[PDB]
Amino acid sequence: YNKRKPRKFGKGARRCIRCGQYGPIIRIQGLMLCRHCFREVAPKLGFRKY
Amino acid sequence: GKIRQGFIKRVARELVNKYPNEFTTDFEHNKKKVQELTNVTSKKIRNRIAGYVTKLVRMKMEG
Amino acid sequence: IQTTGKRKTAIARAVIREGKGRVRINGKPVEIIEPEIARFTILEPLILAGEEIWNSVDIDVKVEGGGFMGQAEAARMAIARALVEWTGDMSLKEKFMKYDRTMLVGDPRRTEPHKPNRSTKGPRAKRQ
Amino acid sequence: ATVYDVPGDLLVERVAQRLKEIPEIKPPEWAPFVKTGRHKERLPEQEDWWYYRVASILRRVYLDGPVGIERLRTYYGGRKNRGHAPEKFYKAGGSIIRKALQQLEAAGFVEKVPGKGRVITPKGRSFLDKIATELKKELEEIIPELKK
Amino acid sequence: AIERYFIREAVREMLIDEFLEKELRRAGYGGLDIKKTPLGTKVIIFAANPGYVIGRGGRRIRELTRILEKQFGLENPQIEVEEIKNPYLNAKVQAVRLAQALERGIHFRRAAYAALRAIMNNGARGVEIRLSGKLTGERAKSIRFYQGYLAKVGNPAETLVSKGYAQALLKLGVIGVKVAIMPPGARLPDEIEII
Amino acid sequence: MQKARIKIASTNVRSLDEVANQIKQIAERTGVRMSGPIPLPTKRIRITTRKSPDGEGSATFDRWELRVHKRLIDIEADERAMRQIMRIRVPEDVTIEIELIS
RNA sequence: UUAAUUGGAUUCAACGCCGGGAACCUCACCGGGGGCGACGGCAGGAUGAAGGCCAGGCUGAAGGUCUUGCCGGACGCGCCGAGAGGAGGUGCAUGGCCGCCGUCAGCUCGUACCGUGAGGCGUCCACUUAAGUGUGGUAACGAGCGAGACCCGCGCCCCCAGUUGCCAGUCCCUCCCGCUCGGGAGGAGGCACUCUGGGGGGACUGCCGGCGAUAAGCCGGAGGAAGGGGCGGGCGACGGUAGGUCAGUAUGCCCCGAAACCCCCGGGCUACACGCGCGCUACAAUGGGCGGGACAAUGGGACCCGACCUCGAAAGGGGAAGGGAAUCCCCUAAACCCGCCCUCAGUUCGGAUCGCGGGCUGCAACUCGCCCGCGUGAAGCUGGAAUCCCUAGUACCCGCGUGUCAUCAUCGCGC
Repeated sequence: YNKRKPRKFGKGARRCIRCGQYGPIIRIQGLMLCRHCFREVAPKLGFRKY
Repeated sequence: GKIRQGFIKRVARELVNKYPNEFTTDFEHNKKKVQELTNVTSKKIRNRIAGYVTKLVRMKMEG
Repeated sequence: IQTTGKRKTAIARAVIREGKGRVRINGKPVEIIEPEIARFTILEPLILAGEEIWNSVDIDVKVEGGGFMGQAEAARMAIARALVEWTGDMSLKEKFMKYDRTMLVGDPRRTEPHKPNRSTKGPRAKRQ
Repeated sequence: ATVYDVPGDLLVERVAQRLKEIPEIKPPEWAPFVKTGRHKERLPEQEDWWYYRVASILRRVYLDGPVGIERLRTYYGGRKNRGHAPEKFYKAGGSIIRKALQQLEAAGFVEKVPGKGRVITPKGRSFLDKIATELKKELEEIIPELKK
Repeated sequence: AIERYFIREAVREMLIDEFLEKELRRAGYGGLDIKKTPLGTKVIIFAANPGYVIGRGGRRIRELTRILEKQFGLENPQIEVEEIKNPYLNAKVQAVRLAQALERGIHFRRAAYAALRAIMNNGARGVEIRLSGKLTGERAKSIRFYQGYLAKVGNPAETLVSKGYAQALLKLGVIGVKVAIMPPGARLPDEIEII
Repeated sequence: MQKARIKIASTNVRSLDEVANQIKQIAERTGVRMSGPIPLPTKRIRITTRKSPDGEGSATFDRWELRVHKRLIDIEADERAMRQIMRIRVPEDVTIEIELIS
């Protein structure tokens, strides 16, 4: 009874890799990161500002 | 604001001091000579320094 | 002889050879292009070139990108460059220069990127 | 002279009136009771609207060569009003041009290249360039400059 | 999809970095590098004390060697540990060191000034240290100690100045530590040498 | 005749140039026709995200970018020539994919 | 108003904001149901399960609950210490981040000197600058951060590179017509041109004239593709705002322990006489409509794009090549015009609104989705006080791509 039901779709389906929040997750080519989480790791990923 | 930066004004004077004979009123000649006598990577800075040392050479002989 | 013309995004490739006078845009006759204002922009340079040069050479221009006004302007650009190269005369060069400086220089104008604060409406538009 | 040497609208009109003759082209029983596209709001005005479509379609085959149904649907599509919401572009319906193209295939002017669409037979090319030559000959007298 | 692959590898990489920094906090962890061969993934870890990373009889590293293969699905993680050639030139190492020092109850001014002086004595060109939070009272303050030449904006600041952020935990709360270092080997855009 | 096609993709420009130069220098040493490296379009991944972690204040946006470059090298069929390319030291950030077209 | 419409945000700097999409999930509200509470001590244990299990009743239902009796073959009821978890509170407890002062010209410092000292100078004055930008004087001499420099793209040339692109030219072949001159289509054929992208050059008050102490600098002119920070971006300092956020992570203090822990169903977060904020569509003649034509770019594409074929009027159903991307797909545009029809009227515009049928996503759209065909289809006929944005490919107008996305846009970012 304690198992969450399997949601392939909806906000519940996707959770941030880092912080686990169910809110804004960027999925452009497979990030799965919370929008807050993106800013602190983008430089590590190789992202540069221009 | 057209004002030449302080640092190019500074760097121009020691070229004229050290090798006054190696610079003329020709902009391209001075451009090559400051290109080789320095280690400037920025072409824009090279051109700025050339355009000011040209005026320095001009002022040397006008008085 | 080959010539090139760029306007905004439209790019027109022009080829000029000895011929009766047939001028084609994308392989289409000049006199039939529906937008009449664009027809006039395309017809502008060889008007001042003269009917002799018109009827001494054949021209094919193929244009891609941009819109119909941009395409017509690119063809107008390429026609003038082709004419001044074919004839190799500075008199008509100065004639076009006097009529329009962009005739042989061209417009390097480009669209600025849109910026935030209601970006959809333009670089500078903002909310109320 | 080819189709390229005449205006699109005049050649389309001429092809439509000529193709009115051929019995292969006949409106289906559902044609008068269906509008040409989802984007369109009011039904087609003229009862000739079928033939102009066919005359249009063949012309596209004269130019775009191997073309499928969806590409024509995108071409014949248009802008549609979404009420208070802003307008948006939509593709045209498929059945109308499908019936027109299948009648054309029955008429023998066009053929099918599987996996690539339908193209124009030599007979259709001769028909179209004949019409274009007549139209250009007329416009040469009206407009001398086309003799060039 | 090559695009889906490259940043997926980067995702794995800085996830490993985050987890390892969480684990190797006492080890003075410096940084990481990943190189693939058919033989496996080879991980190269720079730390201020590879002796601690090895731990005791390899008991530490072996455990880690499991997790990389387990949590992140890394095929044959071959771990190597090395020492940074100058920890005083790495902003992150000094930041973690200072945060740990503050966690030991040292007065912030003394520890910060000793660290800054040591970094300068290691050949640094510019050192800035900012401590923010509860330092000498309930009300939080921000205090900055800077020394030397240190560009702080423009591309040269981004391309040359090394930044390190850390947090120090204490009974009253958390102190945020930021450190910026200007390695001497770099040259400014306007630095022209005559000949 | 058989042709070997090498796709070299990397974010770092200089590493890509180094690997291409290495292949080129191998080419004429092996004396085999090697079509010059054609630089295909560079793909630009762009991501725009709000700066503000919360919702208060002005709305500001940050646009982060990756430029991934790609060059194509076509070489001819000589087993000695295509033997000398697994021995190349390849940097981590550069990915090479080699296929064989008839 | 509601059992509940979870909370934050208050002018500049809250109100298409956090919410960057609420049918479940999001979730923090409300109602109901169910399971626990690590690890120690007290007691028990195994004599057998703590957990599931038929047939039922309750239970929306769920061996959840109990009647019944099994397993299960292994240690876990209850009380205490203490938990785990907390989207529970406190952004005047904090870190980090972000907005605004402000891409504003500022902020400082070593020494000297002045005042008993708080402090003053440098950092001031005339001119100039976008600028603590620079020129001369100056009780100050020098330096740092900031500005600038720097980096990205666009603008023109050259070099290289070609299976991107080519009736460039090209020997040749096939087909269509031809007014027999010729033209077009496809192959064959080449790297020309474009594009493609690595390197370099091009613009520097560079020169002429003038103004300005002749300096700094300013103005006009020419050359030039390009002028004076070339154009557009990124880079926001010391500090302040106890500005917002501990409601994404971190984390102080307090509290919650069969709950403020965890799991399941439903409703709700949509409810409205109302005011306010930002947008959408119009308030028709440059109007409305049928036919036709030429026209782009950015990005995205494997539970995907899906060409192409077939059926259906459409919404869509089936099959389906090829594509993990310069090569296949989204892909084609809209605004534009021409030919013709209706012909200044709340009407043709205007469609809110409501009924029927059909299609689509999810297990589920009545609360609370979209799309399609038909029917109805109103208010709306130019808006007082007041205030908003913008200065060149910019504003307006036009559509498109994309983020969130199974479906949801009138939203944001970008073309």
